[PDB]
Amino acid sequence: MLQPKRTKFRKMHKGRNRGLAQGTDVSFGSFGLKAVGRGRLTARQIEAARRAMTRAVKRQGKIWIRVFPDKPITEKPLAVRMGKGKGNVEYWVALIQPGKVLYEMDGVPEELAREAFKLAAAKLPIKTTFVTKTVM
Amino acid sequence: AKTIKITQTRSAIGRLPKHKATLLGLGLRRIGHTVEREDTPAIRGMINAVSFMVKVEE
Amino acid sequence: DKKSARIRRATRARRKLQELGATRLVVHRTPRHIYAQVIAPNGSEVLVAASTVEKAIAEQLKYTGNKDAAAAVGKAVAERALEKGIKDVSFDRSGFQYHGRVQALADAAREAGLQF
Amino acid sequence: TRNGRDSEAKRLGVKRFGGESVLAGSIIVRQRGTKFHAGANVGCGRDHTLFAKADGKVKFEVKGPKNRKFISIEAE
Amino acid sequence: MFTINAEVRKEQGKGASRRLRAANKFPAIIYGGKEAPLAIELDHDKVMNMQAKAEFYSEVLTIVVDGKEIKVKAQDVQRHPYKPKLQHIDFVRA
RNA sequence: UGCCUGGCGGCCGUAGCGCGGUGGUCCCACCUGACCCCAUGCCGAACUCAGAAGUGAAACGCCGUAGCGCCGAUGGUAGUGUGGGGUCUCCCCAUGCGAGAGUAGGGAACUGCCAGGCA
RNA sequence: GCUCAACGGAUAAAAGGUACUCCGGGGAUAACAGGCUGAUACCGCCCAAGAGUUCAUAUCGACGGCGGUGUUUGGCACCUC
RNA sequence: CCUCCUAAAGAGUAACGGAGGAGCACGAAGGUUGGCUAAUCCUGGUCGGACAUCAGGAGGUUAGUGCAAUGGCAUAAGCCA
RNA sequence: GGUUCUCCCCGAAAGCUAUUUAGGUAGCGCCUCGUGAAUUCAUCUCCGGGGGUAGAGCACUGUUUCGGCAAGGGGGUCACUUACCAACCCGAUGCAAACUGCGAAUACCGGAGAAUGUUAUCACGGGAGACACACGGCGGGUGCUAACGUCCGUCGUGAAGAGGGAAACAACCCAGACCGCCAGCUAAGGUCCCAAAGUCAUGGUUAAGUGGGAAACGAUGUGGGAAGGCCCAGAC
Ligand SMILES: [Mg+2]
Ligand SMILES: [Mg+2]
Ligand SMILES: [Mg+2]
Ligand SMILES: [Mg+2]
Ligand SMILES: [Zn+2]
Repeated sequence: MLQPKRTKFRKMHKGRNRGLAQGTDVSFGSFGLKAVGRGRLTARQIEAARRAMTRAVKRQGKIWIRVFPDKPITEKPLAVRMGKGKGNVEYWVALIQPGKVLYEMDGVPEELAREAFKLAAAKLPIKTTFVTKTVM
Repeated sequence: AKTIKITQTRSAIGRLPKHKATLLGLGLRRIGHTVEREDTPAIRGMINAVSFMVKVEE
Repeated sequence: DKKSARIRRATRARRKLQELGATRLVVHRTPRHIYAQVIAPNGSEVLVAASTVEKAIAEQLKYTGNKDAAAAVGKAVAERALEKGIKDVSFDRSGFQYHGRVQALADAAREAGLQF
Repeated sequence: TRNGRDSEAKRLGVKRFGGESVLAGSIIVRQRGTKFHAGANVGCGRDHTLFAKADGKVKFEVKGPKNRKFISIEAE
Repeated sequence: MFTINAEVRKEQGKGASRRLRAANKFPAIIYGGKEAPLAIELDHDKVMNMQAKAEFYSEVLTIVVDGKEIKVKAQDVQRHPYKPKLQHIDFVRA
């Protein structure tokens, strides 16, 4: 599961998901998977979508993960009043903007890329699309 | 300077305190109050602030 | 480094006289010669300058730089300063100790009648 | 772990901005370290508080080879 | 070899730039050399088909604007974040 | 007035670093000697004294070089005041101001007083 | 000379029970219930490795995703002391 | 009571919001004068290794500052007499 | 809990600080009245400013992916190496309320200037009330980017404002009711009737009553735009 091994502080504020993305072009491989919608990707969603494609793109080529969560979300458990400080850390999320390249793949045919990225788009809570590396 | 005319179009109820102070500096009191002003950039900058709700006749 | 350690040593004494707006008397010491300049408080111009590389001073000297030469040029700057009348200059040791020719150039100018 | 304390916020910041004519002895900038440095007619306090030493206007300059900020007072 | 029809821009800033992108256009620029930079607007659908080939970024480009053929070269391209579109393309006179 | 060098500045990397070349009549630097004036938390390295045998090495000054640092547009993008609107977790439209990064490019500083040497 | 530490410090000097209770109030504040909300719960849908002798979708479904109902445990303290 | 963030580019700004720390120490660890420049790493090497101490080189404050943290500090507020 | 005649003018607050205080009270802010005061204050323009938030970036403080180079350590060795693990450094790429080598918009502070405003400003004095605020937009903390949830900043309205519109609906939109009239022009909002006004004109879309509640996702529904393959040696 993708999570930071060590942080300077345990907790973090809620924040917002405003602004545009900066991960625009594929710069590691030739094929990419770019996010269209807006939302957050939890630690389970990034791990499951990596497992979802890897089944069909068997052991050749190379897959990069362009994002990293670096943001915890705390929860208040059931039958607990409001207050009593901030709750305990449960799972890590990543702030994702429209235009962020999430998943990349190289060393595969283009027809194989269309299949695996379709199989990983259902596991993601936001809409995605297929992109291809353009030079310069 | 030369004379222009400023006529208020909308009301001053839901406005910001800066927009309420702008209409007091322009001498506008109600909808339809046509009054004469000078065309200096100090007055023109007051027009640019409330241009959504005033009518100007050059 | 040799020269840059001398500059950082004097730098506290340089900018302190800048904060007071007084006229400083800097010295440069050399195994050959010795220098002394009276500087305006802006720092970009001098008013009284006399050294031992000038032939007017070196004729009466056996060697160009010693404790006898610093007494000669210390008086020589001080005599040119009284002709101008800068009258309570400040003394800048400029990174050297106040033991040798720096002390000899200062005490010679104290004997002439300058207020420092 | 057992958090929930905060001190009284000390009233720092710039109290006299540039262009303002101040009196001799007035406090310009209250500060902890030397965020601003003393310059012309400006004294540095015990707690690094920069104050006025002459009647004039506040002038901010960035001098020195280390690109540090200064406060100077020019005569009005 | 590539010929691109262009027109000179009459306004500047992001105000005119967003009005061109809502009207199937996008702004660009031509700089380099001893000449002043010239504000250039370009048709969006024409450039989008041409840029799909690798020769659009390597070869020497020709632009016909105001009865003048200026030989340039593609230096940098700004793309839309999530849609497959273009934003701004840099041109160096070569 | 030119060239070269020292001192104190203005300025604070378009003033730096690296590389290559060069300067010794003067200048500065190292160097010579040191019982002594003094100095070392050991040490004449530094500090400082007394001298000039030697020398442009180290350092410094200048010239040349775009490897690096740095400076840096035009246009575009992100953001935002005011007003309006939408599919209202967000974004668009009208108008005003305009980034950051990156690119073209600039760039081996400039300048003031005074002193010395050469012509 | 005060850990007056409850630290702008009611006394030099102070722990409990009340279901035998009582008064003055309060929906400004709980318990029954409504209402708001939908984490949880219930139900449905999308992608399909795997189970189904072979064979994803006859019957099922991991890792994950999107809703509906207001239906459990709640959250809130908006109506009512 | 103190430090940072929440705090929305002045100040101010809450919550049983997020991370700590203090009820001192000090006659020098104060004042002043005169000096001094680390962290890390390379190479060399009687005892000597991972470190005892040095030399030069690289590096130029990432070191240090009686302590919590921030803002400072080379003219050093660091260090020594 | 209740407080009884009328008329006119002005008009709050639900904040801060402190409290055996938390539904109380005091000072201050805010309200009214009176005196006094500088051209005081507000708005815009220019000038003088300080920024480190939005964003952006990874030099620094932390984190993270890949590649190259690799001291060391393990193993093989009769001084070197191997299909081993791997720090630092270098290139590429992200993320951060408590990162900033960068950097706004406005806001804020000061100066000058015109216009406008019944001094709207400050000082002082007499008397208060209030210190339970609500929701909406925006910037957030918290909560599930749940709450007609809670806690702040800012603005608006309500509270303390009727009227018109959103069917009805304090907080939304328009607009602040001196009174009378069977006048007109308009705002938001509408024009086939209920119910006042186009069964209006032009160019399209939709055939589902969508409109007139609801997502991922699925489909030869249809309208619009650009780029290709094949074909009068006869294509589909
Ligand atoms: Mg706009
Ligand atoms: Mg020597
Ligand atoms: Mg040499
Ligand atoms: Mg820029
Ligand atoms: Zn089946």
